[PDB]
Amino acid sequence: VTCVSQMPVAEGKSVQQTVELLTRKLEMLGAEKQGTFCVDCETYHGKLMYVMHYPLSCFALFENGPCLIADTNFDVLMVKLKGFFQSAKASKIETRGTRYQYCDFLVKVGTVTMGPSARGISVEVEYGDCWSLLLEFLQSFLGSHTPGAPAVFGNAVYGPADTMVQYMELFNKI
Amino acid sequence: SVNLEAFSQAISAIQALRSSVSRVFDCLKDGMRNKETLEGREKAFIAHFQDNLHSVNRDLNELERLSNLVGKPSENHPLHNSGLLSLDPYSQLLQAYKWSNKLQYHAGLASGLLNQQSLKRSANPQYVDDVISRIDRMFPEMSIHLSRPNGTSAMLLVTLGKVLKVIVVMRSLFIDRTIVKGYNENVYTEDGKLDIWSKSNYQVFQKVTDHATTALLHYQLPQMPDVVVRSFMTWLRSYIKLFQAPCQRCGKFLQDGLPPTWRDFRTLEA
Amino acid sequence: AKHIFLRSRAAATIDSLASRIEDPQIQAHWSNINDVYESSVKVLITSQGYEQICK
Amino acid sequence: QPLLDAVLANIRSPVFNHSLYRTFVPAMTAIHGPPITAPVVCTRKRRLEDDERQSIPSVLQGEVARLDPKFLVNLDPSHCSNNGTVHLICKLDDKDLPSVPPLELSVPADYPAQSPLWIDRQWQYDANPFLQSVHRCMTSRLLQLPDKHSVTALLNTWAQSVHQACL
Repeated sequence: VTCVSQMPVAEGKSVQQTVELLTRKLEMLGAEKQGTFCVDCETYHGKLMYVMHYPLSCFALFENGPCLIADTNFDVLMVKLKGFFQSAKASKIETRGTRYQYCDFLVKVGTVTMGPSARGISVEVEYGDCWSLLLEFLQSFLGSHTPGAPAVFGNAVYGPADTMVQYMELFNKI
Repeated sequence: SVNLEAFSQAISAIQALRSSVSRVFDCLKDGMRNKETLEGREKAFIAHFQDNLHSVNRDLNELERLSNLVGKPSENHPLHNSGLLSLDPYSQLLQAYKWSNKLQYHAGLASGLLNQQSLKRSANPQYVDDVISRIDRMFPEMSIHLSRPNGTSAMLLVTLGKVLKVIVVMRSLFIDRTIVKGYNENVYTEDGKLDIWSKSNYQVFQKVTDHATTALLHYQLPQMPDVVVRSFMTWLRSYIKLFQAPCQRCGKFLQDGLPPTWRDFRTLEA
Repeated sequence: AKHIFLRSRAAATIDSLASRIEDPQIQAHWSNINDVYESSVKVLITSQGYEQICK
Repeated sequence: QPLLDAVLANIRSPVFNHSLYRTFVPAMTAIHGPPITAPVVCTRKRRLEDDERQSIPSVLQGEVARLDPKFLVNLDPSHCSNNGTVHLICKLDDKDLPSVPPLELSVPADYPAQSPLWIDRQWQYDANPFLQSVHRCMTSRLLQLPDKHSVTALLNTWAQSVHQACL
């Protein structure tokens, strides 16, 4: 299902140039423009906000994925706690970018938010672990990358928004 | 309890060892028949020496295996045969056992080889379906169900390790008009209003559906629908892994599978 | 569209037999449950006077 | 592991290896008692006489005999009695214009033999420009054939070029 994302291991040049080279390699492999999305990020001292595919959000410091609410359904509750859990610190960096799909797959790269930020990538699959099959895709796409590190021996499971831990880890690495 | 094969192997091994040492000793009774060029008989000598080493190694390997036999031999079953001659007419029992086994093996081999028939042509009940479903449902890890909301025709589905269930709606005896889906993408419980068909997927399992349709037009035996559906479900079960991909690497395409001969390989290549 | 297309297909299949009789004929078999949009048709070669030619 | 007996038997390499009889055949006669060693009627006759004495090498005629009926093979004045063993004349009979026949004189079965040599090349091929260009195309096609075979390859390529001659 929702495969775990991967940190931008490849970092040897300009982030813009890196994204350009990644898109060029994707086009050389052969794909189509599957639209563009965004990956929000706002922490509260913990709960990292975000929204993606569609009208639903997540924010959780450390919990078993309590998400079944949309953007407004959670924003209203957040604003209601103006003194209980209102910990809106400095705005966390958030990436975005387009999305492509070779076949039964999807790819999505990130960009910097303030400029000294990362350019991580995200990929998923259509099966339910299939961690071996998805690897060869990136192996043929780029060099040594995609460690994966899924939650093995658990069936969290299916990785619902579990990538947020690695996201916050990369965000703290600044 | 399949140690009988290893024990027969050990029997053959010791027989071959005896035969080899006898032949080696017999060949040493005379030298080169007519060499006229050299003493190359040393080659055959070293070959026999290595054959002896092979025999010793096989004996050792078989000693390593065949750990031990279980206590209380014969498991108290032939105690009647072990009984006195009063009740034993007992050997007749073993004779009939051997005869039955031999006849069974013979009939099986004959039926198997008779697959290539010579019949140039073939010319001059809502109770078997439930029985067949009950028989097939005794199999493990493959749960089935049926509701049949359309009518006399049969409507059923099967489940696997994942949620990649398969919707198979066919006639009374033979399987036809099937479709495949994956991970609740069909939701054919009360889809819209009831167990809907919708004949669709998200453009990935179309290949699997085509393969299953082709298989349905391939395992269509003239009679014996039970064997037909058994072959069908065995064919279906071969996709429980979808990980390996011989005759290629596991990166050729979306997926790799087409085992109509009980063996999968990279698709789009046959 | 589905209706007229099924009609044309049936017409073509039934006319194929008339257009070629000495040639191996064609048997026709349609499904027993045809959806609104989906449907299926079973067609075999069915060589004349033989049953072991179903290849 | 049992190496002493091996090297010790290997020491007795020279001609005086006969005592093996007295050392082994008593034990062999003790364990084995076989009267059937070679009692059946048998005698060694390696060779008496082996030569053709009747015809050409069998392989060539056997292979060319199975060719198409489009060709026709016969013999010229016998100037290849023993070694050449073949002097053939072929006339392509098909839906195409015929031409001058080849010589077809082969060598031993190694077959580095460009059997036809076009004895009448010059005049019979300068007679007309069409067949001249035909011959030129043939010759250009021949050199690409690695280790061509007069039996099959040469005649096949010749027929192919003659049928392509119509462009």
